[PDB]
Amino acid sequence: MSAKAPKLFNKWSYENLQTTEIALSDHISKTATYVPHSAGRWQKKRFRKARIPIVERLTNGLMFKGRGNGKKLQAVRLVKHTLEIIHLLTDQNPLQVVIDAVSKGAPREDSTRVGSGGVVRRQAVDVSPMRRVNEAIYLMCKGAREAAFRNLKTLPECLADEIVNASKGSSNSYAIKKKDEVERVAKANR
Amino acid sequence: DQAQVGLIIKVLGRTGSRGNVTQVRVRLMAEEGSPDANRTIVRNVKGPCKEGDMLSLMETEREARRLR
Amino acid sequence: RHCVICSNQKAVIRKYELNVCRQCFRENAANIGFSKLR
Amino acid sequence: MTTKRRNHGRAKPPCSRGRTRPVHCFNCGRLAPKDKAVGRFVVRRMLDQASARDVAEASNVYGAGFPMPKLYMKQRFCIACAIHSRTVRARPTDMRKRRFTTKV
RNA sequence: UUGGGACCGAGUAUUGCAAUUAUUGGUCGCGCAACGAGGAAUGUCUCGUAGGCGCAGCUCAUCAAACUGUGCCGAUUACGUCC
RNA sequence: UCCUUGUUUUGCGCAAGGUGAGAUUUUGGGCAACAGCAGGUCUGUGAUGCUCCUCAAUGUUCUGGGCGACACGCGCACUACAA
Repeated sequence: MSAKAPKLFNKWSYENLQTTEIALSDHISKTATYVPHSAGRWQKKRFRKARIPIVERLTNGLMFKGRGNGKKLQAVRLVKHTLEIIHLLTDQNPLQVVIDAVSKGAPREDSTRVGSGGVVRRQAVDVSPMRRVNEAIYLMCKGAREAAFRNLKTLPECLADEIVNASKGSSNSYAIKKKDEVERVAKANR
Repeated sequence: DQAQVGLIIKVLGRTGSRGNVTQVRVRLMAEEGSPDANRTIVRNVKGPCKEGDMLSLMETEREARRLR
Repeated sequence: RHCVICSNQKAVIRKYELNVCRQCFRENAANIGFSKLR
Repeated sequence: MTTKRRNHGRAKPPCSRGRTRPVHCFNCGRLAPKDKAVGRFVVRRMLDQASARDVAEASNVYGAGFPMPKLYMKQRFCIACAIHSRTVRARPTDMRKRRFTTKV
C-alpha cells in the first residue's frame, strides 16, 4: 500500500486544492495521475474535453512549431521544473496556483463583429466556461515561447513567472492585459 | 469586477449566423432571495454552452439582441 | 534501357519485377492476372 | 400586355371610380392610390415582456392596476416597401388568387 | 555565432559504352554569403488526424529536395452555421 | 438490439446513456447512372482517315559530338534549408 488510495504528482497533493471560482467547476477538475502525459483519446464529443484537469490540457497545448520538437515527453520535463519553481516562490503547493491563474487570466466578457449594413456592430457577449479555461491556457503558454524566442536566458522559468503574476492579477502576465483591454471595450459599449 | 453566477436554464435557441455565437438564457441563482424582477436575463455567449453550466456575469439587465 | 514489346524506348519503360507493360499501358493491355479492388 | 392580375393589384373594381386619392408611405414618402397601397394594422407594445415585469414592480396604479396601453396605427406601405421587408412575398399561381379579406 | 548553408579552389577513389565538378556515401578551404519567423495576398486538415520524423520501393551506367507505400512521436480548437 | 419508459400525435425516426473490441452509410478505401465538353492524348500501340517526309532520307542508324540543363540577376508555379 501507500500508492493505492494516495495520489500524488510525486510529492504534490490534491487534498489542499480547492476550485477558486464557482463559475468554473465542471471545466476545472483535479489531477490524480503522476504525470500529465497523455495516451488516451481526448476528443470525440462536444464536451468530453472537460472530463480531465487543466494540467493535462495545458501541458499538451504548451508549445507547437515543430522542427524536430520532442512533443509530450519533452513538455513533461519542463512541467517538473516549473512546479518546483512556483512552489518555492508562492511558498505554497504549485498545483493550486495553476488552478487560480487559469481562472484569473481568462477574459470573462468579449465583444464581436456581428453587425451588417456594410458596417460592424459590437455587443457585450459573455464568455462561456470552457472558453475561459481554453483561452487563458493558450495566452499564458503563447507568452512563454515569445519570452525565450531570442530573449532572456530562461528555459522553464518564464512559465513559473507568468503563472505567478497571473494569479496575482498583476499586468506583467500576457494573459492579464488581454482580459483588461477586452473588458474596456465590452463594458464601455453594449 | 462583479462575478455573479447564473445557471443556464435552457438553450434559448440559435441567434447569430457566424457559427460562433449563440444566444442563451441565464437564470440568477446569485440571489439569496433579494428582489429581482428581471428575473431571467437573455445573454449572448461566446463558444459552446450546455444546460446547468454556471458562469460569471460582468453585467446585469441585459436584453441581448434588442432591435440592433 | 530498351523495351521488347515496343522499340520506342521512350514513353517510359517498366522493368519492375521483370516485365514491360508500360510501353503498352497495362490498363489497355491486361490479362496479366492483376486486379484492382482497393 | 398580358393581364397578370384581374383587379390589377387594386381593390378598385373596373367601371366605377377610375380615381382614388393618393396616400403617403411611412417608409420612403412614396405616393400611390389608396386601393393599391398595402394596409396593415400593427398593435405595437409600449414595453417588451422582459421590461414589463420590472416596471410593473415599481408600479402600484398601473401595470397590475390597469392593463398597459398600446400604440395603435394604420400603416399604408408602397409595393416596393412591403416586399423589401418581406411582409408581402411572391406566391405561386394558385395562391396569388387567394384573399383573406380584411381579417388577419 | 560555435545558428545556417550557397558559392569557390586544390586532391582522390568509386560507376560506366563514353564524362566534360555526371560520379560524391569523401577529405578541407571560403562561412565574418544569405536569412532573425518575414507587407498585401493565400493554401488544408475536426483524430490517431494535423504537425514532426525516418525507412524502403519506384526511375536505372550512375544521382531523388520528386513520386508511391509502410512505420514511429502525436496535439490545440470546433463538433456549428450558411454569412 | 436494449434502455432512458426522454424525444416519438401512429409512422419514418431523433438524442443521451448502456451492454460491449467497436456506436452508424460499423470504420477506411475501391467501383458507379444519365446527359455531355468541339477538355487532353495522332511522341503508348500492329488504333487509325489524308498527305507531308520517301534516298545530298530529313525516314533510319548500339555512328560520333551537341541540345532539351543557357543566366540581363527578370516574373510565376511547385520543392527543400534556415534564422
